[PDB]
Amino acid sequence: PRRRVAAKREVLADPKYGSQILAKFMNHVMESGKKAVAERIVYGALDKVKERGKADPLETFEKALDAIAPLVEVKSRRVGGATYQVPVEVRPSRRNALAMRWLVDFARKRGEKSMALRLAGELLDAAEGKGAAVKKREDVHRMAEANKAFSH
Amino acid sequence: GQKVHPNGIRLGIVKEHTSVWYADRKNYADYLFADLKVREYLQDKLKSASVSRIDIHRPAQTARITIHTARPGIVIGKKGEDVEKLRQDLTKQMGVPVHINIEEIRKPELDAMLVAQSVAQQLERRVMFRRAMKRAVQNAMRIGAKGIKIQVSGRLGGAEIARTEWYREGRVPLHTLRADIDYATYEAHTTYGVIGVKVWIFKGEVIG
Amino acid sequence: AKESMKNRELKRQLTVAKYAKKRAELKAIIANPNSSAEERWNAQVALQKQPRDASASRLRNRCRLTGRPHGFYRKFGLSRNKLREAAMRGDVPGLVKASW
RNA sequence: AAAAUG
RNA sequence: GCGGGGUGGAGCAGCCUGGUAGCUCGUCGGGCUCAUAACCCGAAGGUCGUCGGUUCAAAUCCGGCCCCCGCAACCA
RNA sequence: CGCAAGGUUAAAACUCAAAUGAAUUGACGGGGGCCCGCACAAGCGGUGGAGCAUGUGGUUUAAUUCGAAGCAACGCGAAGAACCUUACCUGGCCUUGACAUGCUGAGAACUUUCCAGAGAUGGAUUGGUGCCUUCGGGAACUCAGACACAGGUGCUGCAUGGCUGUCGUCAGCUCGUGUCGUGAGAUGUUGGGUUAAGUCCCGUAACGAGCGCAACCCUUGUCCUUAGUUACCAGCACCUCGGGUGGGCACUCUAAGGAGACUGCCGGUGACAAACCGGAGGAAGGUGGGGAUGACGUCAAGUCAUCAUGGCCCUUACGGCCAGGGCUACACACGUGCUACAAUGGUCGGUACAAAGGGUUGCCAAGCCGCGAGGUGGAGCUAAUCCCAUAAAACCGAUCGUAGUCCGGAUCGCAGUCUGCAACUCGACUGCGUGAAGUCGGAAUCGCUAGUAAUCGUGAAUCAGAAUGUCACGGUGAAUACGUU
Ligand SMILES: [Mg+2]
Ligand SMILES: [Mg+2]
Ligand SMILES: [Mg+2]
Ligand SMILES: [Mg+2]
Ligand SMILES: [Mg+2]
Ligand SMILES: [Mg+2]
Ligand SMILES: [Mg+2]
Ligand SMILES: [Mg+2]
Ligand SMILES: [Mg+2]
Ligand SMILES: [Mg+2]
Ligand SMILES: [Mg+2]
Ligand SMILES: [Mg+2]
Ligand SMILES: [Mg+2]
Ligand SMILES: [Mg+2]
Ligand SMILES: [Mg+2]
Ligand SMILES: [Mg+2]
Ligand SMILES: [Mg+2]
Ligand SMILES: [Mg+2]
Ligand SMILES: [Mg+2]
Ligand SMILES: [Mg+2]
Ligand SMILES: [Mg+2]
Ligand SMILES: [Mg+2]
Repeated sequence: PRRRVAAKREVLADPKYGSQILAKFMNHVMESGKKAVAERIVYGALDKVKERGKADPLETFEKALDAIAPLVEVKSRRVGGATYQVPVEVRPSRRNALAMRWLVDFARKRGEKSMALRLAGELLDAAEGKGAAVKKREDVHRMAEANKAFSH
Repeated sequence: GQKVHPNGIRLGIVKEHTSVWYADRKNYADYLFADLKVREYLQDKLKSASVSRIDIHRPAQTARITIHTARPGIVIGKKGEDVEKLRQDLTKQMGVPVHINIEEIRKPELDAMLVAQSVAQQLERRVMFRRAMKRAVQNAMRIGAKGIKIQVSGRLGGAEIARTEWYREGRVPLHTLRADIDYATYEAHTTYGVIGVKVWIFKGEVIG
Repeated sequence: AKESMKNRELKRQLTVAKYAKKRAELKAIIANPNSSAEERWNAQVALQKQPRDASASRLRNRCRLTGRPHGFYRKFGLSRNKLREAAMRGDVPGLVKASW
């Protein structure tokens, strides 16, 4: 917006865990206002993570997002006759949004019985990085060096 | 663009309805039909008299009509041989009995309907429209009338192309709801068609 | 809204209203479970005796000033494009513009 | 960076 | 008689080295535009000249035939 | 004259009513500079692919009746085409006529229970001869004749009124007096800031004003006063444990009147101005949220078919009445929608919470009979009192295990319910069975910034019946905005 007066609302309504990132992930996985459905699906996924993963699931969650967040992002700018791309450092707030969106959209595309164990599967895969979300993250990362020439 | 009717937008705020009563699911349509028929009939018959406001009230199974006219002499002739025939005819139309009260209005040139009718009947007699506009505006502004606008549209004169003219003087704020803007429209039938006349009159502010 | 057409719907109004009782009795006897097939059939014949121009389905209500077949409001008696004209003048009691 | 005509 | 070939309506790939027929222009329909032209996107339309043989299997390998050429040549 | 290219001097016929210079207002520019808007960008969900609904173009037909045509036509006039609606076709039937006034004659309307006719219509048909009387007569109603007429949804929206769309809810558009210029014109209305705003401040040959902007109106969010039935139940008691009962004016609520929000207070910036950026308090803070409100004008924009109206046109018809048919046709194309392609799902069991509204030519309960749409029944209600009326998504447990399937429902066969004189053309639902395309959709294209998108259900108008359409109400409830190339 040209005016830049649009402030942001603050949401923090963690039911039991009392965290922050969890609720934003809730909103990301919430579809068509099905908040309770998102509750039960993500909590079943986290239960599977907790039974599979020895440690608590929240630090595993944040470590998984640590391996999906892209450090730099490429963005096309047209020089006026040619279609270029420019690498830029990602906004610190934007990193979490990209992390959450990528993780959800990649957990959606597994194809197994439900997306609770899909979310668990990519949560453990992203915990060190053998998933597909990390594949897209590293591809986008390497595009920056592929286009480091312009940068400025 | 188009403008909302200034009388309708001010209904309840500063203007008053011309038919005040109550009815239910059955008699409501009949009452509206009777009111419209009586109003058109009264206007058509007492066209010669300068009749402006026909107020209708309905107490229990009765009807009361009040007439705002600048000329009460014609209706009230030689001690009541006119209004009684009218009472009888209206009772022929209105099933319930009627009641008539002729109300005389001072300053006819401050009433939008009368000004519109006079301008229209002048244009019917092949008079130049600009002279009529100026005379009406000046007559209105001699007394009170913190603003007045008059608009006339059609084939002015005898030209075979229509146009609109209007003259204003004073202030006529149509976007202020406090202001009681009296408004009227009328049609003048000539040999070359129809001429539309619109009158806006601004009286003053209503405070508190 | 030809005046002949208004006349021929008003005459339909009279024709519908002028029986007003044989329809009710015949249809009630027909719908009565215990009336025998003979009183079914004679009632059918009786219903088919009278002119078709007697039912309420044939009766299309119209504006009382213009007779426009479309755009009707049965709370009032006026059409779409006369109700507004009468309302802006304040003739219709207790009618204003709504915002809420 | 493209863009002729009514 | 030398050399080359034959496939959508027209013109080229696919042969070679065996199993997969695509591309261009056209026709049709739709996009873009205030509208037209240009431009973009879909769809139909080719069992591959024919016969036989090889080959597990052929548009593809070999021959018979037919046609097309470049043909020298022929040219009332 | 010149080597050549060519140079220099220099006409006329014919043809047009102009060609031209400078300046002014607007418009425009692949000129420039500031600013704004879901305009991009950042996101979410779609259309274009499939099936069906609905409108339009084209073709056919006896007719597929008219109108609307970029944005600003295409779920549009139409808030309801089986007959009617209806304006079209076929056929039948009338001529001062279905309707108004003016002349003459006969008489009541009404009720006549029949016949022929698809029906308009034509012919019998018991009954009454009326009301009031200057008792002479007269009004009203039905029919017959005669003219002046009546009639038209017939053409002209490029002759009109009225009404409406659009630029655009963008911030502009003008006038008086004064001054400048020979004049068209210009200043006011430019400039520095600031604002959502031609809003405000300061300057300033301008000084003032009008229509716009803002405000007054409606609604939503806090509290107070009055109010307590049909609405409410904190306390007391009874209770058959239902505010059910006695009872109360506590509360919620309902509806009238008021208070409150005004950059008001504090800090900083600011030309010590307008204003901006913070803070406290406060339910609400910077026009709090939404609505109504649409300037001067533009598009010879739309409407003669809602209405009215200047002309023109037909009068045995382009005017009327009646039966059927069509507007729902069908090699195709386009717009707007509904349902899906599934596992954040489909089935089974019981389960909790809405708002709004309509109902005495009406709603239609209880009970009983039907798997079922429904039928008998008759209660209560002119309604905060009775009915419509059981919300749904949501939550818990069980099952299906990703398969064109316990998905998806088109299509079709058989048998039914209901309104309607009548469901073939051509209605809505119900029962059994059959079970398609569809594996998330190319070029291209759309909507949306907070109770918003998305998703779930409910109600009203039109209406005998007919809604995936229109209008309206609540449940759950996000992501994103660094920025103006
Ligand atoms: Mg007419
Ligand atoms: Mg009907
Ligand atoms: Mg050309
Ligand atoms: Mg094309
Ligand atoms: Mg410019
Ligand atoms: Mg975008
Ligand atoms: Mg489609
Ligand atoms: Mg299509
Ligand atoms: Mg049409
Ligand atoms: Mg629409
Ligand atoms: Mg026009
Ligand atoms: Mg007009
Ligand atoms: Mg001078
Ligand atoms: Mg100026
Ligand atoms: Mg200006
Ligand atoms: Mg101002
Ligand atoms: Mg305002
Ligand atoms: Mg504050
Ligand atoms: Mg036009
Ligand atoms: Mg018919
Ligand atoms: Mg139609
Ligand atoms: Mg199923």
